[PDB]
Amino acid sequence: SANNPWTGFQIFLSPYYANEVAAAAKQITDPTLSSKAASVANIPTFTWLDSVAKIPDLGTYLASASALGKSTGTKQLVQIVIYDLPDRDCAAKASNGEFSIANNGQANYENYIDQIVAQIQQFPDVRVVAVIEPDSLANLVTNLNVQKCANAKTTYLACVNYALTNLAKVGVYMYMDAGHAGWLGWPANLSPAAQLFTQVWQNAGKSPFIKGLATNVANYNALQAASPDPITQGNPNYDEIHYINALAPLLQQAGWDATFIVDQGRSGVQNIRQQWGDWCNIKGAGFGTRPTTNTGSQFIDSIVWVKPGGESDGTSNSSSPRYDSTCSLPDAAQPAPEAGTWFQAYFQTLVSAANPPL
Repeated sequence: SANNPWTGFQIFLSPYYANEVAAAAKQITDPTLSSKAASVANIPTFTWLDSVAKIPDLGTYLASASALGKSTGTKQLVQIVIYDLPDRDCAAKASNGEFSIANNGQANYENYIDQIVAQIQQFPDVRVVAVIEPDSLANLVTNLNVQKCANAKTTYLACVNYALTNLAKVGVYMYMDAGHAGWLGWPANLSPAAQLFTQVWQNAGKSPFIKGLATNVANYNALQAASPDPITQGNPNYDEIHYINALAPLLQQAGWDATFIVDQGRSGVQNIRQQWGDWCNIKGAGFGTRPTTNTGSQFIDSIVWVKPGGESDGTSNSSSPRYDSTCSLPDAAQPAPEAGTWFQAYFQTLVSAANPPL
């Protein structure tokens, strides 16, 4: 579209990932690989606001970005993920996240949004791009048979609506999570998905700040694959470009000329999964195409790195209360530490297998 949120802005680089990366690179013994690993701290990633405890980090990043822009003659852009729904990840094995529907979850979530808005309101010279709630609305397309998802449906919709409505008031550019080609890109899921996303967009007032959708977040699909990965058999939309090319016109017809961002942070290596739904710490993943607005598609504003490669997707320890058996599958790297915590061996392979090379 005319207004690509990234054009003319410098992306604030996460100091946490830079340090996570910095601490990781000092442990890599081969000096050539260690220096490549260190350079990952210069690659922009999204900051996950996965709990209220992360909100003060958001405030510091906004203030730091504001000062850095003045120091360098640039306009700065901070990239965040809104990821704290009550009864989060309703179709996953085991619960996670600080809020529950049964304990004031929606109200607690709206206070979480209010705290985020109150930070963003203080720093109007910094642009913010937010991915809205990975692993949420897509469950309301295909997983309404999962009782936790059926019981969460009204809460997910109300909470996402509150986030969109209130972040728009402070000018945040938003992309709702929309799964990936192997989730919502199946031709038969496209229209139900479009109908859901359009209803959500309508309920939040069709704000121009609701730019569109984010795909492949925390996943591994190609943006454009020369040959279909065998996991995709049966789905003509075998990569993210096919999915997006199919979904976008349905949104346009509703009056929403939606644009997209696509995670490629762990997409450098294709054909590494037994089944398409295997999502946890997939072994042999490599860093993929670096973030860029040179996307090759009318519909795609940016290739992005949303999930920060090197942070675990979940523990492989079946004794943890947070254990999801997906993280013990044959194509999952093991042993793996708790979600969001650093998985050093996985990071080193992401570096070694990066494609394009680092």
